[PDB]
Amino acid sequence: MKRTFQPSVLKRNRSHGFRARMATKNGRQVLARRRAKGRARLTVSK
Amino acid sequence: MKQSTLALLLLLLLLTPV
Amino acid sequence: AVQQNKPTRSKRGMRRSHDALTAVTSLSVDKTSGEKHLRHHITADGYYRGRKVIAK
Amino acid sequence: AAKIRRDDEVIVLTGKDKGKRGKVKNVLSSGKVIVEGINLVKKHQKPVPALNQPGGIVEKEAAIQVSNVAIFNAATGKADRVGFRFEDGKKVRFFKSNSETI
Amino acid sequence: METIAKHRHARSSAQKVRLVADLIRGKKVSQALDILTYTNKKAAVLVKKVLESAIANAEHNDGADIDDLKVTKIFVDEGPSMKRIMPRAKGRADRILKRTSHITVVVSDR
RNA sequence: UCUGUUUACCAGGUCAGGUCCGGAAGGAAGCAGCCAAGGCAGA
RNA sequence: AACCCCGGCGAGGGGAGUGAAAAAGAACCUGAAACCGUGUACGUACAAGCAGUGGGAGCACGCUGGCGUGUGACUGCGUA
RNA sequence: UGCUGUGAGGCAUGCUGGAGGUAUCAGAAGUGCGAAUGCUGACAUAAGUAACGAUAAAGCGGGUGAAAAGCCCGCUCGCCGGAAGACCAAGGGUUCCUGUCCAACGUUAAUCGGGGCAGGGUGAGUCGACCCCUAAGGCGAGGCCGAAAGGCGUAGUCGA
Ligand SMILES: [Mg+2]
Ligand SMILES: [Mg+2]
Ligand SMILES: [Mg+2]
Ligand SMILES: [Mg+2]
Ligand SMILES: [Mg+2]
Ligand SMILES: [Mg+2]
Ligand SMILES: [Mg+2]
Ligand SMILES: [Mg+2]
Ligand SMILES: [Mg+2]
Ligand SMILES: [Mg+2]
Ligand SMILES: [Mg+2]
Ligand SMILES: [Mg+2]
Ligand SMILES: [Mg+2]
Ligand SMILES: [Mg+2]
Ligand SMILES: [Mg+2]
Ligand SMILES: [Mg+2]
Ligand SMILES: [Mg+2]
Ligand SMILES: [Mg+2]
Ligand SMILES: [Mg+2]
Ligand SMILES: [Mg+2]
Ligand SMILES: [Mg+2]
Ligand SMILES: [Mg+2]
Ligand SMILES: [Mg+2]
Ligand SMILES: [Mg+2]
Ligand SMILES: [Mg+2]
Ligand SMILES: [Mg+2]
Ligand SMILES: [Mg+2]
Ligand SMILES: [Mg+2]
Ligand SMILES: [Mg+2]
Ligand SMILES: [Mg+2]
Ligand SMILES: [Mg+2]
Ligand SMILES: [Mg+2]
Ligand SMILES: [Mg+2]
Ligand SMILES: [Mg+2]
Ligand SMILES: [Mg+2]
Ligand SMILES: [Mg+2]
Ligand SMILES: [Mg+2]
Ligand SMILES: [Mg+2]
Ligand SMILES: [Mg+2]
Ligand SMILES: [Mg+2]
Ligand SMILES: [Mg+2]
Ligand SMILES: [Mg+2]
Ligand SMILES: [Mg+2]
Ligand SMILES: [Mg+2]
Ligand SMILES: [Mg+2]
Ligand SMILES: [Mg+2]
Ligand SMILES: [Mg+2]
Ligand SMILES: [Mg+2]
Ligand SMILES: [Mg+2]
Ligand SMILES: [Mg+2]
Ligand SMILES: [Mg+2]
Ligand SMILES: [Mg+2]
Ligand SMILES: [Mg+2]
Ligand SMILES: [Mg+2]
Ligand SMILES: [Mg+2]
Ligand SMILES: [Mg+2]
Ligand SMILES: [Mg+2]
Repeated sequence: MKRTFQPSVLKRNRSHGFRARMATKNGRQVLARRRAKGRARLTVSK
Repeated sequence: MKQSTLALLLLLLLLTPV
Repeated sequence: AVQQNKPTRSKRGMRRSHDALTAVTSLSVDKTSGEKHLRHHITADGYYRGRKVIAK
Repeated sequence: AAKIRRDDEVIVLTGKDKGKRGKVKNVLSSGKVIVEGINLVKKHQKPVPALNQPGGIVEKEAAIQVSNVAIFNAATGKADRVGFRFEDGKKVRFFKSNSETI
Repeated sequence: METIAKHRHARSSAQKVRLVADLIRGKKVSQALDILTYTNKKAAVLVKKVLESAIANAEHNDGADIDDLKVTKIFVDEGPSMKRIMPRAKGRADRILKRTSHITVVVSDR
């Protein structure tokens, strides 16, 4: 039936995109944790 | 004619480098 | 339903005792061409009982 | 500071060629050298039409560890070990036994 | 003199191939070749191939006359088996085994 | 006892082509094609 | 792993060759067990049960008429 | 495999293996496994059993080819037709088209493919995005507020 993931790009990027993280203290802490674990990509970007 | 050039040409030729 | 104990290779052998194929005994030899073939079936060349009934 | 070099005549200490003498073609980075008439291998070559390369078993020369070859003293007829001194202002090689320059 | 021909990692289970393998054991390779021709199985064509190869081996390498050959040892072993996945209902999944086998045929003039 | 038909090397003859020996003279093993022929089916 | 051979200009294999070794062949040191087989000996188609243990005939193979090895018909006891 | 010890064990030795092992007496322990619905991998079992995804449906001739019920060609048959057709947005990201290949993938074969490998392919003043303008909503110089982080909001500046 209608499942849980109905994808949208504009949605995806406003919610989790780079800039969206950088907006806030918490977000920059996420990006800190990721850079510390050494991910391939931090956020969802194209 | 055409088919003669086609056949013979890359026959002799193609035979040499391949 | 599903089995209670793992049946041994023994039983497994028994069950398969009947599963053997039967090799076809006779290969009929056609008169004209001489090739072997099945009873009542045409040859590889389309011969049957001495005719060539298929051209092929 | 490299002891064995191109075109030195050497003698082979170790392997199936032990005792044989020859001339160095080239050196490789891994500390391997390739010597004339030395360490022939029989290699199989799939014929290549682009290079007009026939097939067949080509005898080729396979690299030998440079620890295993000694610089051949022609004076003494013996294998030698090599050392370095400064003559003029230039860095030069010599034989340890007769202490003569190369 | 014994001669080998093998086919390794054939798709069929050992089990299925055994059925056919056990048809030709012991016959002289002519009669056996025909047994195989008119057997309707997949294994049949696999094993036919291997047997024919075996004949070629014997003659060309070891100089055996084809008439004399029998099939002395023919055995099918288990091969490396590959896992796959078939999805099943209500979400559970199934590790599938695609089986292979080693067909080994050995012929001899004696 | 005759007709068709087939039968790659491993029955036979001719043995093209090519190939071995020879400076040359020429031989030679023999693939292919042909002919018997191995047969058989029909008579 | 030249080259030859079977195969589909396959897969895979068999020779050949390299190598000390190719039961070192890239599905590659060593290669255990479960698990699956081919071959040989023995037993099994009137027989009831935690499958062994005690007794035990025969048969096969080794030995030098006896001693080992495999098998185990038949019976005592026997509910992991 | 043989021998030996009351026992965990030890010794010797045929094959395999192809470079490390270690007496004696001491020392230190990640020191001994069958259970934990134990943890990882491997292989069984049911079993060559159930199943092969809409009950719209196939048949023949020829082609290709090692091999054609399924591929291409032709011919009849049958199903959808307010769709099982045609065009977009979203979403995907090369799946498009050609040649070539058939191990794995495709619930069978596959010579075929949305599979593999190589090449090609997307041409805008006027179609969209960008851009101009704002909605809800967001961010927000100063400002008000708040232990700190921060919350609210003005001028603005974004947002189809
Ligand atoms: Mg129970
Ligand atoms: Mg059955
Ligand atoms: Mg689901
Ligand atoms: Mg190959
Ligand atoms: Mg050798
Ligand atoms: Mg292995
Ligand atoms: Mg080693
Ligand atoms: Mg190994
Ligand atoms: Mg093993
Ligand atoms: Mg084993
Ligand atoms: Mg009675
Ligand atoms: Mg009885
Ligand atoms: Mg009973
Ligand atoms: Mg006893
Ligand atoms: Mg005896
Ligand atoms: Mg005895
Ligand atoms: Mg005994
Ligand atoms: Mg008993
Ligand atoms: Mg008791
Ligand atoms: Mg009782
Ligand atoms: Mg060894
Ligand atoms: Mg050895
Ligand atoms: Mg030890
Ligand atoms: Mg101690
Ligand atoms: Mg422990
Ligand atoms: Mg354990
Ligand atoms: Mg316990
Ligand atoms: Mg369980
Ligand atoms: Mg593993
Ligand atoms: Mg299972
Ligand atoms: Mg099974
Ligand atoms: Mg059942
Ligand atoms: Mg049933
Ligand atoms: Mg079902
Ligand atoms: Mg069924
Ligand atoms: Mg279907
Ligand atoms: Mg057809
Ligand atoms: Mg057709
Ligand atoms: Mg169909
Ligand atoms: Mg059509
Ligand atoms: Mg309608
Ligand atoms: Mg949407
Ligand atoms: Mg798009
Ligand atoms: Mg792709
Ligand atoms: Mg396409
Ligand atoms: Mg294509
Ligand atoms: Mg398939
Ligand atoms: Mg099929
Ligand atoms: Mg196939
Ligand atoms: Mg594709
Ligand atoms: Mg416009
Ligand atoms: Mg506003
Ligand atoms: Mg401020
Ligand atoms: Mg605000
Ligand atoms: Mg704006
Ligand atoms: Mg925008
Ligand atoms: Mg718009």
